[PDB]
Amino acid sequence: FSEKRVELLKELSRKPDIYERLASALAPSIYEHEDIKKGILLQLFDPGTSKSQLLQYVYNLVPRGQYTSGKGSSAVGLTAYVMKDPETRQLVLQTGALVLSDNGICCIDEFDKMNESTRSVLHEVMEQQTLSIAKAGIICQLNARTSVLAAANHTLLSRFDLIFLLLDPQDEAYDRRLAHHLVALYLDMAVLKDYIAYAHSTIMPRLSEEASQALIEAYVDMRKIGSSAYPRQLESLIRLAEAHAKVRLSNKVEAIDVEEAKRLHREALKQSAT
Amino acid sequence: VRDEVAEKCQKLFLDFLEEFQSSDGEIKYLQLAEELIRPERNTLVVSFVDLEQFNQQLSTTIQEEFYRVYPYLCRALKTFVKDRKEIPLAKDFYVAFQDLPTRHKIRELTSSRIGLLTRISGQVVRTHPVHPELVSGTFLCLDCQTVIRDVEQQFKYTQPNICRNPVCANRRRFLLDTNKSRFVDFQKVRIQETQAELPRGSIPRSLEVILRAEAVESAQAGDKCDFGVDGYETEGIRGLRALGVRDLSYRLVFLACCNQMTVKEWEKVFEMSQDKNLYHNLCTSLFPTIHGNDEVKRGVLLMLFGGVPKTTGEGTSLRGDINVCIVGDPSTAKSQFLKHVEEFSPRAVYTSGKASSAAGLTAAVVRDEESHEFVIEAGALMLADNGVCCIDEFDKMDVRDQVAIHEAMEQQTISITKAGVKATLNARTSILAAANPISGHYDRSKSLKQNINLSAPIMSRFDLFFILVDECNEVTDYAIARRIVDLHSRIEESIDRVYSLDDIRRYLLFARQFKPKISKESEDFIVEQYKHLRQRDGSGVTKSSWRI
Amino acid sequence: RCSILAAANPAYGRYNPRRSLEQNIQLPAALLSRFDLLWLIQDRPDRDNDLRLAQHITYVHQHSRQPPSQFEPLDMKLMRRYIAMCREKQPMVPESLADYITAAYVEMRREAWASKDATYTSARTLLAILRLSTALARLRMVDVVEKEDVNEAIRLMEMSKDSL
Repeated sequence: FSEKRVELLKELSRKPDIYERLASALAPSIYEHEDIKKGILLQLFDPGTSKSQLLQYVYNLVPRGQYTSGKGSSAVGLTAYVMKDPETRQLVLQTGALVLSDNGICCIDEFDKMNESTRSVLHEVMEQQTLSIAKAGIICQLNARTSVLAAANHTLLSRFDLIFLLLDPQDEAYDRRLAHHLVALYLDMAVLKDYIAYAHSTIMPRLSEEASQALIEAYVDMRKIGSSAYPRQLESLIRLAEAHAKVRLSNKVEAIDVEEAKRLHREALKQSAT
Repeated sequence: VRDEVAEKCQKLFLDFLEEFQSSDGEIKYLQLAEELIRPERNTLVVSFVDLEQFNQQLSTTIQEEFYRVYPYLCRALKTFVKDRKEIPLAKDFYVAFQDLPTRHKIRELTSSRIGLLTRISGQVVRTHPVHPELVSGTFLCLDCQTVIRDVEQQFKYTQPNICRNPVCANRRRFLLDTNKSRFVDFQKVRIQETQAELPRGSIPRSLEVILRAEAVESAQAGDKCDFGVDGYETEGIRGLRALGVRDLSYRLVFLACCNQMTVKEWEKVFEMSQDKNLYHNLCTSLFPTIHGNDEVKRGVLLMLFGGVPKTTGEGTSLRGDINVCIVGDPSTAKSQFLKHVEEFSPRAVYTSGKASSAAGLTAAVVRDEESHEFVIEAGALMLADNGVCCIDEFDKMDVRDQVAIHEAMEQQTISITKAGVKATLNARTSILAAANPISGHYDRSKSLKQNINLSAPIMSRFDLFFILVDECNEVTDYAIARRIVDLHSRIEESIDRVYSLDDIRRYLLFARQFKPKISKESEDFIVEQYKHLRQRDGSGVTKSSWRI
Repeated sequence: RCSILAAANPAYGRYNPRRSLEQNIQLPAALLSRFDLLWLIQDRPDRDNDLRLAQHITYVHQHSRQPPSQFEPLDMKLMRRYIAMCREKQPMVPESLADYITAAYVEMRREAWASKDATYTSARTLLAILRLSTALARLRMVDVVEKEDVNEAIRLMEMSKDSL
């Protein structure tokens, strides 16, 4: 068991094509445009186009979670779900899914489908970095150290963490591979069982010195707009950087595989000007 | 054997009404009587050191039998007059002891600990109106039996089951013992545990505390006080009712009532206070993420300092709060991170802006036999007492927020009135707010109307104003991000903490009874100079807000 | 694990030819999009077809020759039993047949999208195609050469295609 897992990591050293193999083997049921897969990877450690099914992977892997949607789930489903016990005739301070969603991955569908009157509760959480409790007698905050991933279309556009646009490449050959993929398909268990738990037990990333100046290179190119560093995405960027530390077991992060995330935001950003 | 202890406690308290200290005689007793009767304030205290030296077991007897000493101390204590003349004049009152030196956490106050006492500590939530609800009495007809001097006591109804008259429901009756009854009051107050003493995820449990009329509004609501056989019938007669058991038995039932040490503290704190220019040290340490804008950071830093003059010459209410207006971002990549800096301050309560349940402003009757969804609490400011107020989403002042905020600003209280409730409070704390424009400061060529994007009645009362013009200066923006990443480099660069900086605030606490009596000569010199300040404003300086 | 059959009433009026979807019907199309098959019948004024019904409506319970194609009357119970023995055979679909159909799908996608009309398809079509072979390929017990199924599978889509 102990010696067997060790031989697994050393075996990849001989193979020179491990750079693409590790990404391709994990979550193969995800469609093309694998920039989402990288985003899923960061989170891991025509609506419903492989998107509703995407929620299955997280829900299957971590059983602790809940599904919610707009116009179909009321405000009681996340919080303020106070109700009486009919057998004992006494009030209960029920909570909801968001409250128990701390230390986990949050699954919310149809994020933009919420009305303008509602959606109030998340707006504070995304801007207060915590989940506050609004009850009868008790006002407090539960830590909400998690991330939000979705896709959608008064100066409050800043609330969203990530915005993506899906374009049609007008390529049928992309569809062909998935069609064959279902028929064609019809060691991994050990990775899911012990590797995930054991690494999370004591392994704790540390911020090295070499990655400090790397963030500086981001806003330098950005100085051309209006003629940056005031956007808080820089702070968000280093947050995600902890993912690169898990890969290749390197505690330092370089510009490679980090500048690529900038283009993902640039594509969605550029279409907003004309 | 309750009788002997019930007599001896009364004896050892009554003979104690004369002190050996404070001269001798009835002078102190006369002063206590004057303070009790003439203003009807009903405030008395007993020194526990003398109590213990006399009979330390006395504090233990009361501690283990408050439930037994309440009813006898209710009546026999009336004998302070030592004359039959004054006993009919006074109808009823209550006094007690104060400054109890042993306390326990509220959450741990288990039912296994009934009979103790603790400090009334926390914030009032879900206030309740005063009622003289049922206490003791009888329902039986006088023609069948006379009123007994031992019945009910608790909220339950009559225990005796003699003269089975009211068992049938086909009879209306209203004979109420209104002439001879002990109807006064009992009120539920949902006191919440102190958050500071509580950890992050707490969800406090609010006890069932009952406060007497004398306890009604005796302090500022929402705050801690910090200064043969017949009929051939055999045994087995059934007929018990279960309707009166699920209500009170399921809740907690108790009653509530409202030197080298200083020198050692004075030595360490006062000497270190002599360090000059500590505020300069704060700017780098307390504001790690500011570049330039030395005047902007200064106003906030000074805003931390307190000191509000009260009304001692019986004049008008001076306003002492601080309302600061900051010009900043065009509301894009909000500098609102500065709010997070405010979080680094103890002995304060952190407002979560305005997006909340908002239990106030839609208050309604709270007696729906178990509870009400809405509670009687304008926490929008009340919760922010004795701390800092932070309002986010300030663009949410369309209708409901506008009315509330001005009234709070104007009177420093909230007069909630729903035809059943009407009261005023004292919310002495700063209000920290910042509003962002649509896209920036451009009134040079564009009309100010509809441009500044604020509301007049709120912006007008703001104490301070600023002018912040942002320019695309690459010279300073280049090194802006260098300091930002420095926050994560604690290993090689950290400011060593030698002493706590919070001691300064506790200095202002003693300042309340002390009088500063600032000299008038220093004061007016600025005032005379201030005339030049207002005159130069009208000579053609750049305009930002016509308030001056 | 059952099969859900849905019948939808038209919302306070008949389908509007002038108005396309997403405007004439208030319910979001995405909710209806999840459905694999959608069917609507427009009652066109085809007088010739309408002639048949009046004669056809009489025949039921008018005579004993209900299966007009000289089918022996039989016992009504036995008709169900004939179906059961067919299900017990458990034939096998051809796997190689998938690749040939795949080549056909390439053309089908392009023409469907390029129309940009109200009717449109997506990857959900892929489920339908494989599902089509479920009943079609079991019926033919040949196990030597399979060719006709490709056109038979298509012909089922053609009626579904442009159904409006």
